[PDB]
Amino acid sequence: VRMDLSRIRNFSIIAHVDHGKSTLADRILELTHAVSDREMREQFLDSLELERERGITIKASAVRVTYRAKDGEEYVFHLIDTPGHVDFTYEVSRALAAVEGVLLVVDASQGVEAETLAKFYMALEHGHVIIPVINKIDLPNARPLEVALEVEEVLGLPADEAIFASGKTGEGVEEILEAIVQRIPPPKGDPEAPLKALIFDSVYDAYQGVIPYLRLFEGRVRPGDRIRIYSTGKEFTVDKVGVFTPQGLVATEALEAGEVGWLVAAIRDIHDVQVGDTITLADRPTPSPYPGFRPAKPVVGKLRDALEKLKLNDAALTFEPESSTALGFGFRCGFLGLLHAEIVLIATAPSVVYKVRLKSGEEVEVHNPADLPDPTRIEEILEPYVKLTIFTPEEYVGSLMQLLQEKRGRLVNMNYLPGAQKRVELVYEAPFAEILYDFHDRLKSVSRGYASMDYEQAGYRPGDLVKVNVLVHGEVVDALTFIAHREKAYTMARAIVDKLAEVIPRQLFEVPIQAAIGGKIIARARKDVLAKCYGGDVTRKKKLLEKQKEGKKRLKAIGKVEVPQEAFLA
Amino acid sequence: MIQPQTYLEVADNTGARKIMCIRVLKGSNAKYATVGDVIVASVKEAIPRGAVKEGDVVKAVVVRTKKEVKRPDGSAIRFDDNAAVIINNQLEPRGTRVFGPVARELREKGFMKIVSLAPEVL
Amino acid sequence: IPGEGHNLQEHSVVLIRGGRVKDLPGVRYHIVRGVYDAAGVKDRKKSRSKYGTKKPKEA
Amino acid sequence: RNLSALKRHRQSLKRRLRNKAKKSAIKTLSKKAIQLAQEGKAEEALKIMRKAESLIDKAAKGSTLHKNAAARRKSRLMRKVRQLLEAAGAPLIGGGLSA
RNA sequence: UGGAGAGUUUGAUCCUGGCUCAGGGUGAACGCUGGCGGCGUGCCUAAGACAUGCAAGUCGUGCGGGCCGCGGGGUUUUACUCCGUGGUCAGCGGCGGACGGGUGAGUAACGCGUGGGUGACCUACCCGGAAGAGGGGGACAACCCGGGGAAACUCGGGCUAAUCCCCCAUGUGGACCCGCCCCUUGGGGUGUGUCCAAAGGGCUUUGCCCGCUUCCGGAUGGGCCCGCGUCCCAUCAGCUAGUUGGUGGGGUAAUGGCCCACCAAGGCGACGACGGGUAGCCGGUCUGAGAGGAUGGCCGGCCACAGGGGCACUGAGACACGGGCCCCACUCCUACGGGAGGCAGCAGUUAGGAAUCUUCCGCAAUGGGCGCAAGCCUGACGGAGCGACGCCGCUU
RNA sequence: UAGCGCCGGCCAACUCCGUGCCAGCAGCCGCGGUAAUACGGAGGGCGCGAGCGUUACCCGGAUUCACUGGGCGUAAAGGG
Ligand SMILES: Nc1nc2c(ncn2[C@@H]2O[C@H](COP(=O)(O)OP(=O)(O)CP(=O)(O)O)[C@@H](O)[C@H]2O)c(=O)[nH]1
Repeated sequence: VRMDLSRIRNFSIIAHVDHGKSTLADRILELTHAVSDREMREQFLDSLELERERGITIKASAVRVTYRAKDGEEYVFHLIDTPGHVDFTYEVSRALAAVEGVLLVVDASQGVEAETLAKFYMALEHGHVIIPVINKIDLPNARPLEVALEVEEVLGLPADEAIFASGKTGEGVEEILEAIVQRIPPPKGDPEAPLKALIFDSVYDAYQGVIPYLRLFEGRVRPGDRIRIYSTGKEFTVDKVGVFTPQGLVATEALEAGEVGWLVAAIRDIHDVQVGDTITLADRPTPSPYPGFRPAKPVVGKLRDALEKLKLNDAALTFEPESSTALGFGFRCGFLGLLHAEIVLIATAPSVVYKVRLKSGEEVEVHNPADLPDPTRIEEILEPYVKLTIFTPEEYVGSLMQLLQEKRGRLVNMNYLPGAQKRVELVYEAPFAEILYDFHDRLKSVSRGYASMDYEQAGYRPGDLVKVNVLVHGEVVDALTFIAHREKAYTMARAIVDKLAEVIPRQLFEVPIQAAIGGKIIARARKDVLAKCYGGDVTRKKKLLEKQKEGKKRLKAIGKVEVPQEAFLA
Repeated sequence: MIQPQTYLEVADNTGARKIMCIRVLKGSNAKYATVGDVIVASVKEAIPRGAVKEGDVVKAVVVRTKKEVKRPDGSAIRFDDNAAVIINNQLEPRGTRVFGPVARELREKGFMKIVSLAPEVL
Repeated sequence: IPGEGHNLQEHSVVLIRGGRVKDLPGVRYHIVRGVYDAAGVKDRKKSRSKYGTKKPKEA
Repeated sequence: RNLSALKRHRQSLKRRLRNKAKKSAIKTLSKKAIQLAQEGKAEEALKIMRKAESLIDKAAKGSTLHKNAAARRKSRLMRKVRQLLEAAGAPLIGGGLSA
C-alpha cells in the first residue's frame, strides 16, 4: 500500500471459548469487499467451509484492512487472531507472542474465564498492550455495566476503555478502529536491516510453492531471491509476497518491514519438518530472531502409515510401533482428543509401555505388556514419573490434592506465587500413562478447566504395579493384563473383566471366564427338550435330563477352542 | 409405488440395474412406501469390480409406476421404478446418476444437491 | 534378517533385493540395515557399507 | 477457453447443404433418365443427361466432385442409354450421344 | 588381423554334467561420501488421474461494419454525416487447422523390412508450358427490431458487401459413349453430337503487383496389390455362411463380395492354420573370435491410437491427439434453468509403485504458417535450471 | 573436498588381541566348539578412485543347445 517505513502495528482479539472471535473483523469495515450475493456469510475468513458443521474455526490467517481512517494512517496493522479454546493455543501459540496487543470482547453471558488469565500470561513475555472491550448488545437479559466493571476487579484492569460495541451488529467496533491507532503501540518499520523475520503459520503450496508468510520486522525483501535461516535453508528464487488477501493469491510487490506478507515459491511440496524457527529470510548478517516459536507437549495393513497430513500442527504421535497383543489399532492418538474425524480404528485411550529391569541385569529388555511372559520374579516394574508444575486460580487445590493422589502422589513442593491472586503452584510427581486417563477431563473440572500443566517426568527404582491378568475357561484369553498397582487389581475388574460377554455366546455351555490376574481368581463374570413328556414323571424327566448333562462334561473338554476373541476389546 | 421387499430398480451405484428392497423407514405401521422417502433395501444383481459390493444399505425413492398426486395435481406416471441410494444419514455416494427433471423428488428437501445430478434424458 | 541388530515385529515396512544365504531352503532375501524403520548395527566399524551405517567421527 | 476456429465447422455447415443436395440431384435425374430408359423416351433422358452434365461440372466449378467418378456417372448413365436404345430404341438426337 | 579360464565328488584317480566366479554393459539401484567443469541423459510399472497459465494463424495491398482515435469539414447553431483513415475489436471471406509434441497400449497381420506393381491412380501450394480472364443475377454475418436467458447464449423477421454461389455466354481445349488408326487385359492418336470454362484487388493510369481459371510438362507426395523376410506354446487337430469364386450390379482418387442380389459350391489346413500365450515393428544397440545370441526405449521410418467406442463431414490430402455427431464412464460449474470440458502436448500435482526432472528464459539464429512486404506466433528449439544418473577432463 | 570394498582357497595381498559351536559372514567349498588368518577389534596390505561395493538383468565365458563344433552300448536315454 505504498505505506513505507513507519506506521503499522500489531493487535489481536483473543478471548475465551465461544466469544465471537470472528465478529469484529467480519465485514462492513467500509473497506468495501465480500459481496455479490456470495458474501463471506457468517464466520468468513476462508476457513474451509467444512467447519460449517459448527463454525468451529481452526485458526485466523490473512484478512488485512486498507483504508478506513478519517485521513490518517490509512491502514497499518495486522489482523490475525486464531480462535478456539485451549485447543490450539499452545500449538498455535506461534501467533501468540507474534503481534503486540490483543483485542477481545468479554461474553455478556459466561463472561471472563480461564482462557482470559492464561491468554494474558502470554501478552507479557512478548510485550503487548491490553485491550478490554465488552461486546454483545447486552442481549435480551444481561448487564452492561456490572459485566464490564467485573472484568475490571479480577483482571486488575480499570476503565481502560472498551465500548459495548455490542456483539450482534450493533456498534461493530465503530470506535476501536479510530482508537486502534491511538490505543496501540508501534512495531517500528526500519527501512532496512539484516531481515529479521520469524516463520509464521504453515500454508501448503496449493500446487506450487508453500505459503510461509513472514514479516520483515527489521529489513526489506523482494521476489525471486535467495534465503538462509539457521539451517542454511536450501532454497532459491521465489514469487513476491501478495499478502493474506480475501480470495486467490494477489499481485503487487512483496511485503514490507513489518507488514503481513506470505512467502510463496522456492518450495514445492518439499516437506521435511522444515516448519522453521526464525525469519527464515536472508540477505545479510542479521542475528537470529527472538526464539519465540514453539509449542509444548501433547497434553493428552496400511490406512496411512504416515499421517503427514500436516505434521506442522500434528499433536505428537508418529504412530510409533506399539506392541499390543490385540489388533493394536489406533496408537498414540489419545493425546490430541477433542479433535478427530478425518476421512478414510479404536482409541484404546492409554498405551503406556514403561521400562522393565528384570533381575540378573537385563536392562529395559524392551518393556511392554506382552514382551516375554513372567519368567523370573519381577523387579517391581519401575519406571519414570512427572512432577506437578501448573499454575491455578483461587483455591482449587482442594480438588487437585485429592484427585492428584491418583498414584501415590507425592507433594513435590507446594508453592504460592506472590503479588498474584489465588493463583498457586502445586507440585507432585506421578506416572506417564496414568496421567493419560481420567486426568485431562478432570484437570479442567477439578479447577473448572483453569490453568494448564507442564512437566518433564521423574521417578524410578521402585513402584508397585503387579500384573493383573484374567480368566476365561480356556487360558491366556485374548491379550490383557498389565500392572495392577494400588489395589488396581479389582479396580477395573468389575469393569474390563465384565466385558459384557464377548457379545457372542457360542454354545450353551456357559464357560466361566474369570480373571486369573495372579491368584486366586478375582473377577466373577442348552436345549429345552426336558419339558415335553408333560404332566408327570419327575423321573423320566431326570432320565432325559442327564443325557444332555453328560455332554457338558464331554463338551467343554473336547470342544477345544471355545475362544471367541476379536470382538470389541471392551 | 409402495413396497416391503421387492425387485425395485436401483439405477444407481449398484454394478447392475436392480435392488431388492427391505422396507419403509419411519412410521412402524405404514406398509406403503411413499415416494419422497428413504428406504432399506439391497442389491441382488452383480457388479463390475466397483465398490459398493454385496451387503446391506439404507437409501431413497425415485419415481413410482403407481399413481402420484400433486397438491397442484400435476401428474406423471412411468412403467418403471428406479430409486435413490445414500450413504450415512444423508449424502449420496455415487456422483453419477442419469435421470430427468421430475417433480416430487426434491420436495422432501432434505437433499437438494441431488437434483442437479440427475437432470437428463430418458 | 541379515545383521546383528534385532528389530521390527509383526509389521515393519522395509525393502529387499535378497542374496543367497545358502543355509536354509527357499529363503533368499537379506534386507539391508537402516532402510525405512529397520535399523542398522553400529560399532562394527569397517564394513559399514553393507549393514549400512554412516561413518562416526572416530567416536 | 475461446479457441476460435469453430469457423470451419459452421462455415462448412452451409456447405453440407450445397454440393450434397446437388450430388443428390444427380442421382434423381440420372435415374429419371434411367426411368425414361425403360420407356423409349430417350430424347428426354438425354436432355436430362445434358442437365446431368451440367451438375457434374457445377461440382467441377470448385471443391465438390469429379475424379473418374463423375465420368462414372456419365458413362454409366449413357451406357444405359445405349443398352436400352438397343432395346428397339431407334435413337433420336446426338445431343445425347456421339453421332 | 580374433577366440586365458579356475573351482568344487570321493580314501584316492578319470570321465558325463550340473553348479557358480573371472568380461563388459545397459534409462537403473541402497551404501558411503559427496570439489568443479564439460557432455550426455532421465516413466521402460494403472493407457489412472489429472488445478490453475500455454501450445496455430494472420490476412483493412479480400470484403463491409461495429469500436476509439486524427483533424478537416459535408455543416450556422444544435451538430454530427463525413475526407484521409491512424488504428481497433469481431465478423465474412482466404490458406494451415493431418507437419511439428506424445507415448507404444492393444494388434502376429501385408501392418513394417526388403524388393517389386502402379497396363486398374491422386496430388493443395512447385517451376516450366498453352494460356485464359464477358455479361447477369442472388444470398449471409454483424446492423435494426422483436424473442428466451445470472451470464454465456439462444429465436424469428427486415436490410447489406464482395476473390461467395448461382446465371448463359465464350472456347488455345478438356470429359464420357459409340467408330477408327498405331501398342492389343482402362497404351497412344483421330471420328461427330452433347457436355464444360472462371472475381479482381494492390500500385506510382496503363503498366506494374498478388491472385483468379481449364489444360500440359515433369518435379514432389501419397496410395494401393503382390515376392520374400518377419515371436513361443501341437496337452489348441480341423475350422471357416461375405467364409470361395462366377455373373451383374453397387458405391467408392483408383481394384477387389469393400457391399447387394443372384449363380455356384466351397476354401484353407502337419511346409503349420483355425487357436492360445506374447509383442509397434524395422534403423538398430549390446554381447561375442567368428559362428552366434539377446534385446529394440532417448536419434530415424512408417502404423497405431490418440477419455472408452463408433461414425461420418469438410475437404489438396484425414477418420481429425488444442473439431463435429452420438453413446459409455468421469469431471468440475450452475443463479438449479443449465453447463463446459478431456494434459498418453507442454510445463507441472496426486496416485502409482524402488525408482525418475525447472509451474526456466527467450524470438537471437536455426524450423514452419501467414503476408507482396513490414509484420507476427509458436514451452519447435535454443541455452540455461537440477539427479556423480551415465559419460570425458578436472585438483584435493 | 578422500574414500568404499577387500584379503581360506580359488583369484591378489599378514598378523594381532576379542571372541570361544554363540554371535557369525559367506561367489564356492563352507570356515569357527576356549591358542580360529573366513567372527569381533586394531594395524597392515590390496584394489580402484571421487566414486567404490551393491543386487537385477544381459549375453559372454559355455562345445552347459551342437549348422560351424557335440553325444546318446554300462555313465542321461534305441521306441517291443
Ligand atoms: N445473540 C448473539 N449472538 C452473537 C453475538 N456475538 C456473536 N454471536 C453469535 O455467536 C456465533 C459465534 O461467535 P464468534 O465468536 O464470532 O464465533 P466463534 O465463537 O469464534 C466460533 P470459532 O471459535 O470456531 O471461531 C456467531 O456465529 C454469532 O452469530 C451476540 O452478541 N449476540
